[PDB]
Amino acid sequence: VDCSEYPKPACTAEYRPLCGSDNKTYGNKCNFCNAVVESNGTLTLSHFGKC
Amino acid sequence: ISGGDAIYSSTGRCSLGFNVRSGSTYYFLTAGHCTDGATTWWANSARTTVLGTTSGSSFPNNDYGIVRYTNTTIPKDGTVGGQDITSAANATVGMAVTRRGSTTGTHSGSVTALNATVNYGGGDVVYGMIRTNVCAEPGDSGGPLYSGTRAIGLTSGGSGNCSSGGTTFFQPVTEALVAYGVSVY
Repeated sequence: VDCSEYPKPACTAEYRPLCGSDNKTYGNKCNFCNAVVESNGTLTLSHFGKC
Repeated sequence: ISGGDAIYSSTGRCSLGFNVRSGSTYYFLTAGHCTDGATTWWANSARTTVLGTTSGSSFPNNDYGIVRYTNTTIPKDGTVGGQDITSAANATVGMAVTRRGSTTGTHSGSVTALNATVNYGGGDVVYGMIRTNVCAEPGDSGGPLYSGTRAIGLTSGGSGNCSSGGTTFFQPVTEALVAYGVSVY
């Protein structure tokens, strides 16, 4: 996963989860990448799937 | 299985929009971004109860897809959870609406605008969408937006979340009904 084209103003709402470095399961790549942007680059990907 | 219940494809989980039919053939509608690239659909994460196979998909530009049921025994209720749906209608600004989805359950709000353009990026732009102040989160895609016993739309996406509040856009269901020649029941 590459969050360069983010942020994005809207995300589709399918569930294909990713596990962030904050221990939270992000529901899809778009939701994960908007939160990486929101944290000003400090959140990273721990692994794929739920945390 | 009814509107708002979970559906799984080989790549992820969405929600069932509405059960619809043409003649004696039963189908279910959901979001096009869920049908794109999916062939078979199941009722559970274990993939042991088959529901059916994708018969049409339209995403981006619109956001709707239809799955033909191949499972003969599962009950195909014409409801949203237990609410009956008896007709389809066009959304209007100020309309009170409710969405049901497999991750967040049922949430209500109102339609705030019509004919909105939502750019999901990379060329995936959808047009003609219903804007609302109802929240939605991953997993809720394709679930129904209804108002009373009226079917109105299919969940597409948006921003925000149910804890803090959000904005979700929906594909008008009448467009899907007409593209496939099916009806709610």
